[PDB]
Amino acid sequence: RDFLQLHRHDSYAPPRPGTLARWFVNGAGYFAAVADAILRAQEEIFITDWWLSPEVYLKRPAHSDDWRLDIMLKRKAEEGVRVSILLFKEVELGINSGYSKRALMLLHPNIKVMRHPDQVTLWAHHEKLLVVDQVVAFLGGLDLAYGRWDDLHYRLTDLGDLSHNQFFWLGKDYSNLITKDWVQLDRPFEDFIDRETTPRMPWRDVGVVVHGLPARDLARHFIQRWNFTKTTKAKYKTPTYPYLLPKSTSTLPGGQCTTVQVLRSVDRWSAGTLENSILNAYLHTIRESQHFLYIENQFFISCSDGRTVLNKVGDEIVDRILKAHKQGWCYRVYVLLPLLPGFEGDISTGGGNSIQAILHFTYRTLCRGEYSILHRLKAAMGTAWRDYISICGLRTHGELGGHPVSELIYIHSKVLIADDRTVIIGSANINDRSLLGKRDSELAVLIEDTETEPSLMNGAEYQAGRFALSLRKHCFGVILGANTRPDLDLRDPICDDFFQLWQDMAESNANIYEQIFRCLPSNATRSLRTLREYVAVEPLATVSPPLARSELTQVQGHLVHFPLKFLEDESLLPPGMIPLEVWT
Ligand SMILES: C[C@@H](CN1CCC2(CC1)C(=O)NCN2c1cccc(F)c1)NC(=O)c1ccc(Br)cc1
Repeated sequence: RDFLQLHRHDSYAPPRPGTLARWFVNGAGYFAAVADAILRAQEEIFITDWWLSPEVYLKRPAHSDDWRLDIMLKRKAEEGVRVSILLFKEVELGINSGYSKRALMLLHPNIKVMRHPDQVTLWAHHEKLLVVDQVVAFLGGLDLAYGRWDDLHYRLTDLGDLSHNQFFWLGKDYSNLITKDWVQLDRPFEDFIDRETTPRMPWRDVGVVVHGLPARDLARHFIQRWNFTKTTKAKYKTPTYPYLLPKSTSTLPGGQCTTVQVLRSVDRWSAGTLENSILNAYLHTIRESQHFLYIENQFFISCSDGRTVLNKVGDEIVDRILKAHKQGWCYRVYVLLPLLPGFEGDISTGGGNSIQAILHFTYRTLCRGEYSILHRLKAAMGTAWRDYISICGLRTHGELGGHPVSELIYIHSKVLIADDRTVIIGSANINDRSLLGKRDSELAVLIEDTETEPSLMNGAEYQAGRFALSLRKHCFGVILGANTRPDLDLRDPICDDFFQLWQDMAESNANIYEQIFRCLPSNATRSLRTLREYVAVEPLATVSPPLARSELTQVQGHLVHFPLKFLEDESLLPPGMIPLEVWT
């Protein structure tokens, strides 16, 4: 179909039936498939990134320069492939887009990088994209950047010429984002945290590859941004940055046949035009969902008040739950969030003001004030709200220094699954910054199944979609620990037995982690003053590692309940002249 008019959900691109699409959970498979695709490139590679680490290794463990992103692009450029890269130009964050740019363009003249914007603004280019020959396109939450590679093992430690290398995360790739922010990125092979005393923060994310027509659509977005960016400053207007043009006619890993629609958030400042089709697709999927929602997102800032927060995603969730309760439907909403925002902050002091600002708007959405999801649900249905929504996070544990250590798994995914039939995957967080269009630029794909699998839904036979069911089962299996308990029935995602098991695990795990590590966040610290005395106590993990180790044997999976009462007696907003909407 055409691009002369707008389409479903007011998107620039129509839905593409018969699209091969494959989802990825965690960075390990995404970066491997990116590496394989780069190797087979014949003409063009398009890349957009919020952050691009040139020296990141795409396959692990590294034994040579092969599979290192910069080396792979240099090799393809030497065969005549044109690499075009759109990088976010941060306000000197410490991501050093200048080093990424200078390093990539030093490699070969066939690699061209533009940065945007030049003008001062609060907003960023957030989309993550890699397109090969305008026929294969990767998108999702994963930047080609440090800290993103991980796998189901979610290793907390990495203790062991690279021919005999055993580290999975070399140098700057080994990090704990909450402990300390990245420094000295022009020294990629230098550690910046103590590998022997400070555990990794595991990184969880979701990506996707699409083939055919939706890859053309994503390439067309890149081309518009590329040619628009050309007009943004004199240096880029010169012929050394060629105009790009989309392929039009006659449009490989292992994907699933689905209907895929590309979606994006863009504005005048970020592109030629206004669009917020990710938001529209989010709302419509919630409105039309019939059985359950699974939401895994880095942020959860919503519930409009007309002033500070504007998007209506939370309101749609509330309306669906209120309707399910009114009609007597079995309906479940699963919300998976990172236990703490991804900023550098000593949580034992209370967290930085960035952490506190996000928590304010997160808790305003979840359970605090007249607009919160739980307050409107509680008002209508009392304690029955627990039958309809579950808010959880992830945590794991390991061993370091001869005693157990624990850290949350950072949920960076931006995925929604509905009814085991529909999936949204992209870069768009659930907040005003990602969804309004006017602010950050974002990408997403709407994936609707056309092929089905026999499954269950509240005890009844149910034809689930192949792409959506496999993703949801893979998420559920890793999160709840299905490897260790092969008796788990993950066919039915909404029946009482399974929903109870989900909540029971969340409560059981959260209690053990709190008993062993006294980890934050926690329901046991309702104010900063009780927080100050609470952290002055040495946890059992270090008091008696053997006793700690024994009790940790009862943890199943990584699922922990998201503590809704952490610091609930504090205002949490910082005082001051900064607009509050920087964080929303
Ligand atoms: C989890 C992350 C943080 N999130 C990034 C993505 C974030 C929100 C914050 C988003 O979700 N949208 C826009 N945005 C953002 C961020 C910073 C400036 C800006 F202008 C926009 N930490 C790291 O990966 C990270 C990497 C390098 C450095 Br140094 C610092 C952090």
